[PDB]
Amino acid sequence: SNIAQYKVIDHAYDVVIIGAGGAGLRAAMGLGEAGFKTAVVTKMFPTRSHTTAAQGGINAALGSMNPDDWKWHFYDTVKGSDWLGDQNAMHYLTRNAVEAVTELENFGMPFSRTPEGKIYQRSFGGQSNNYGKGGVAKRTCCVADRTGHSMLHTLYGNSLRCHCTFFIEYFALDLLMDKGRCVGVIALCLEDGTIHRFRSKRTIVATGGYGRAYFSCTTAHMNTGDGTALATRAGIALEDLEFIQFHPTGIYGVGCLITEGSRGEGGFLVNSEGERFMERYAPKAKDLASRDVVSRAETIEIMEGRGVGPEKDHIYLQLHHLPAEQLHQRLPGISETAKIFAGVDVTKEPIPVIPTVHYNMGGIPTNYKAQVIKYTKEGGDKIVPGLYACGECACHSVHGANRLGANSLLDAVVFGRACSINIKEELKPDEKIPELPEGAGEESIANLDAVRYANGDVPTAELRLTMQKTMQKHAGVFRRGDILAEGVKKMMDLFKELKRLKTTDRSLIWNSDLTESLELQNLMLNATQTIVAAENRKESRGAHARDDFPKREDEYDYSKPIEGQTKRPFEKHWRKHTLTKQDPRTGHITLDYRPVIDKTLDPAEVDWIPPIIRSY
Amino acid sequence: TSAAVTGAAPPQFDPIAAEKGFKPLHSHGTLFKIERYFAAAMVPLIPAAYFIHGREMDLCLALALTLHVHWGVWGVVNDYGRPFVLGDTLAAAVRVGAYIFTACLLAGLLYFNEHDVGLTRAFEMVWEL
Amino acid sequence: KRIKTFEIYRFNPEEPGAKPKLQKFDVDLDKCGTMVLDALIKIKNEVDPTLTFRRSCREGICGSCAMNIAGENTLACICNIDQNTSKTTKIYPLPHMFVIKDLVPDMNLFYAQYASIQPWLQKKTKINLGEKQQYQSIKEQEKLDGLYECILCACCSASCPSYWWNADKYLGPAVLMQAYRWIIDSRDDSAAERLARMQDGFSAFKCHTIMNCTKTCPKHLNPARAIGEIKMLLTKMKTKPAPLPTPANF
Amino acid sequence: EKTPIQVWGWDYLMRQRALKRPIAPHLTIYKPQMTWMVSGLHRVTGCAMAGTLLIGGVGFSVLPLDFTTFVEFIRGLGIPWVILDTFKFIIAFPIAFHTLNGIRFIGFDMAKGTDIPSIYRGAYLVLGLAALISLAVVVYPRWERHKKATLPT
Ligand SMILES: Cc1cc2nc3c(=O)[nH]c(=O)nc-3n(C[C@H](O)[C@H](O)[C@H](O)COP(=O)(O)OP(=O)(O)OC[C@H]3O[C@@H](n4cnc5c(N)ncnc54)[C@H](O)[C@@H]3O)c2cc1C
Ligand code: HEM
Ligand SMILES: COC1=C(OC)C(=O)C(CC=C(C)C)=C(C)C1=O
Ligand code: SF4
Ligand code: F3S
Ligand code: FES
Repeated sequence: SNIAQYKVIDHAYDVVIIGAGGAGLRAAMGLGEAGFKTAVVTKMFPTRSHTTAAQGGINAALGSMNPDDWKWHFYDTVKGSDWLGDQNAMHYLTRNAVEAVTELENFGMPFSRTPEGKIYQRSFGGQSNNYGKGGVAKRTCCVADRTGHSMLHTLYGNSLRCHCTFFIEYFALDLLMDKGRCVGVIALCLEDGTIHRFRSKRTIVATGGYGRAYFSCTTAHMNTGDGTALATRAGIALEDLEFIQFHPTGIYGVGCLITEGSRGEGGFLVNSEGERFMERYAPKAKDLASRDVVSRAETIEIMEGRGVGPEKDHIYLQLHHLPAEQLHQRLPGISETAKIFAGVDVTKEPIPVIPTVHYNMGGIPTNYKAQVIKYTKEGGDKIVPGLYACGECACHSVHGANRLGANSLLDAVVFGRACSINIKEELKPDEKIPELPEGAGEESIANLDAVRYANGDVPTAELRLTMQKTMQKHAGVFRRGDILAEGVKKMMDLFKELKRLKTTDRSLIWNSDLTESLELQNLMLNATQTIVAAENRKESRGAHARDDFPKREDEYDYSKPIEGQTKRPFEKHWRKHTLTKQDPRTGHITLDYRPVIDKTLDPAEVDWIPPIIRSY
Repeated sequence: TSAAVTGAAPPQFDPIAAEKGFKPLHSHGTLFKIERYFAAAMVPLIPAAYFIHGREMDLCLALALTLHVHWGVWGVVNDYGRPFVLGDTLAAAVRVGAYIFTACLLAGLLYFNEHDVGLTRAFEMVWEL
Repeated sequence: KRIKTFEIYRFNPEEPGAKPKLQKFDVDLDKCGTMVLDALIKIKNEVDPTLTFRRSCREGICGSCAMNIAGENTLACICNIDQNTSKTTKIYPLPHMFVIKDLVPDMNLFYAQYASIQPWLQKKTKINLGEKQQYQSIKEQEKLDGLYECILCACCSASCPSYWWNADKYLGPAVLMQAYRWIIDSRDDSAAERLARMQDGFSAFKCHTIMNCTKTCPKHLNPARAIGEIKMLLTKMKTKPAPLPTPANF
Repeated sequence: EKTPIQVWGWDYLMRQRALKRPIAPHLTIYKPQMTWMVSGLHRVTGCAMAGTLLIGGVGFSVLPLDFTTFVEFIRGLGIPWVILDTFKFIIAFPIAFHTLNGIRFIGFDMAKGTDIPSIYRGAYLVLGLAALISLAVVVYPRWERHKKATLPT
């Protein structure tokens, strides 16, 4: 607090949700209508959240288009996760998917419909019937080309009837910790420069992803990883951050998502020599393979000179063979985006595309009840009292090493809701709102002030741009031990340059220079932890593909028959969660590794799925 | 430092609270319907008064323009003469002034019909120039 | 070099006796993306980090970057720079909004008014939440096209002079169309009560068919029509049809 | 008697006046377009006529002057016929316009022709018919007066 003066305002809520995308708003609803005094803190108006950009759909085995079983969806999720996913959590996800989505419709979400008047469903990458044996599933429930927008506007409007109290354009700075427990959140109010401390029994982190740590992504400028930075700063280790989804078809020059629904509706990829090359890379599932696989194929075609256009450095998504009636009813959003950003009529021409950073299966680790955890070799999983987390900022981990399309809006709602279910069940009127420690939040303001007045010789925008470029180069689709190790050098230096930071706008009111400089502090933590974990992982699993360790390394070799082998010990196989523990001041990162949870919630309801060679 | 003061919820319209103590403002729209039908009715009236002239038209123009301009000026008053810009008493005053306008408009029209050439003839004479 | 010039409204509340200003910025059009938002980000990042504005998406879906560009209310993120370098392009905040700073306007009456319409599904006979899908035909849900797409950016409401004069009493085009959106939804039972909330002479009836809302809407939607439709409904010249009946199998 | 949202709306305005925040410019910066210009024109004309009937009906009532002396006065000025027929065209246009455009607006009130090409077509139609009908109703008696002045019998 040392140079300037700061007006600190204190609040007292039962629970405090950081974020108002799908996940955050859903928690807010359940808690609101369960009588709790609920504060929603969000750094933008909730409709602006990234959930709103979501296009393709939300998964649930409704069986609107053909028969379906939630178990076939559970299967597909697990195989998608390349056996890094936690099966308790993937179970809870898919068990609940039909209730969660129907709730949405019942809330008023205007799903596209079938002639029978049921929710329309399209096909999407990585999904099947009959536990992998059957054909391409139709589980992906849509509102055309803008499923996320509907879902978010519905969840926002419905939040308006459950007496939550919104603190909008409030930038979260730190969790308020008190001897291992979270007692609330401290934030800056953009409108009037005030600093706000919220005292709360519970705190939910629902801040979204850190896609903006890369040079090119489909994410919003607001995807800065503040939430996972909040946890770092609170002394919590993050999980599986090296697992970064490259969605296959972002727009080439610009980064804008084109939905996997394009392919689900019958679109396909094409290379310079006119080939639907995904027949070679995935004979069964073709252009609807898992996202990690499909982006790789694409990336190889470039490297091997089948890339398309002037620089032969991207490829073509072809829809023009599909009828305009279908292109209009099923993909209006992208039809227009295609025109605006690439000058493309999708009924006549194909869209230039290239894999692009898009999701973060990584995040704050939690049990299946969405409660944040710490982990030691000797004590196991210890919950962090008071603290839940959900959505993309979380790692439950329902996605493991590759997230399956339309499982995210899903996960956000299901575990958003889980958060409120799990708190009504356990938090009881007995327990009263915790008092704040003396000095609580003082370190956060000090950082703010220090950044606000930052003297140095590197402006916040330059340092960011070089972070984003370093990262694009070293931690991309295909990684390698050296390139990674050089990458980590350049990244821990950029972390060093952080002390030579320049800001300029010295105001407290709507100072976005300041917040974007906090966002770079927040992004760097994420980025450094992402790359060191990536550098250390000498295997290939899901999105994370090592050229110099091209094999997936499980406790067995699941290509051979199981019986007859001896189980490899924990320290030589990589079927295990990465944990990054970072000192915010120094930047020093250390690693531990936490075992995957293979058992389901209930064997009598569903059997777990032992690992196998992953192929589409 | 964090030696601070207890804060309050920001200003937020709770629309379920609002639904406890509100009975719908009696409707408008009935009045909006007649406003507009009336304007439609005035469509033939204007071509008629190009052809047929005299004292009995002068009365129909007079009633129909008065009553139409009444509603017309009530709208413009409620746009540019607002409490926020004028203060509350001055705004009620220009509101009242809209009633003065209608009443004086009629009295002036009636007078002109009744002690001068009247509307239709008045037009003829400027046109004859 | 092709150097383009922008006149950008400034306002810094924290400076005392502070008044709004225009500020001119030159931008090398080949060092910069093709959209106005790119120029704003360039300028912030290189020339002037005190330059302040909202944004989030990059694809015209969030609605954060709404502002006035070359006189029209639009989205900076999908609004092409006019490369005629001789002309300067003016950039003001959304019209007739109170401003916090630079291009960032106070948006809370707009939001408040959004809450005013109860934008959520209301069912007169209460239904168990997860249990089943409500029936709705294609042609019924197709009534929601042109409507559910609204990104709540406020370009239309800040173009409507009626709204300019009576924001406190006239709900405006953005909110009215979302009022209409929950009115013509077959699954919604409370049609008449939604109308009852805006019966008076100001809420919907202050729309003077100026038609700026439909002209300026960056998602090519048509609030003016939804307002007419409310006017027809509200004067009893039409009624909402009834839900098409749910087949007994379903 | 206001709705709850209108009460809240009013407290917002005071809150914003109390915060001494500027109002983002509007009229003076918004691009003129054939949408609001014509609403402009419809309101100007509607008022300019309402006003004329007040200044006239009360003017000639309250004053000693009568309308007949006022007509002779201006004839006594010896104005060219063209400028007189222009003053006449100018009196006609607001009646033709506001009348025509007023049915267009009642269309709009009934959710008719609200799409952009329609909006823009009906604008020209209304604007152009008015210019037509006014020029018709002024040039017609003057052409058929110059006939009477030289028409054989
Ligand atoms: C273009 C695109 C399309 C997608 N399409 C799909 C799809 O079709 N199907 C699917 O399943 N998934 C999709 N995804 C993934 C999915 O949409 C997201 O992962 C999901 O919406 C995340 O929701 P969330 O609530 O966790 O966070 P978000 O929706 O990102 O919102 C995060 C919230 O946290 C708040 N916040 C962040 N930092 C702070 C801070 N410091 N202080 C206060 N508040 C803060 C933000 O203001 C915001 O409200 C898509 C992603 C993208 C980019
Ligand atoms: C002859 C046919 C006419 C029709 C069909 C007609 C129709 C209408 C309509 C529909 C409106 C409402 C428009 C709005 O709300 O902005 C209106 C407004 C108005 N009319 Fe007329 N009108 C006619 C003639 C006249 C005449 C002769 C006058 C003469 C004074 C007049 C004065 C007005 C005024 C002052 C308004 C209010 C304008 C506003 O609020 O912007 N009208 N008219
Ligand atoms: C009739 O519609 C219009 C207004 O009222 C709603 C205006 O106030 C304005 C601007 C303000 C004045 C005082 C003409 C214009 C331009 C307009 O077209
Ligand atoms: S209607 Fe068009 S303009 Fe008005 S809000 Fe919705 S999107 Fe923005
Ligand atoms: S601009 Fe305004 S007055 Fe009517 S149709 Fe559009 S709302
Ligand atoms: S950045 Fe969201 S619409 Fe412009």
